[PDB]
Amino acid sequence: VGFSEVVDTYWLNQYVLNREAYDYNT
Amino acid sequence: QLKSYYEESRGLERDLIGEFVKSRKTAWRVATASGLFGLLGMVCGI
Repeated sequence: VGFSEVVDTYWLNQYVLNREAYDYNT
Repeated sequence: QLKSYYEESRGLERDLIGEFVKSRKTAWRVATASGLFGLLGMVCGI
């Protein structure tokens, strides 16, 4: 009774930010 | 009312004192197994 990501998130971030964002200049 | 050839044969061949010795040996062995289960419970609790 008593007994009881770092790398992928970077790429996912950079992908979404660049994909969704927009600036004529960049 | 023996009612059994096998019972009479076993009663002849069986040694009473040795039977008692074996019975007590089994009793102590079972008690040791019980102590083992108890110690296992203690370890599981800890």
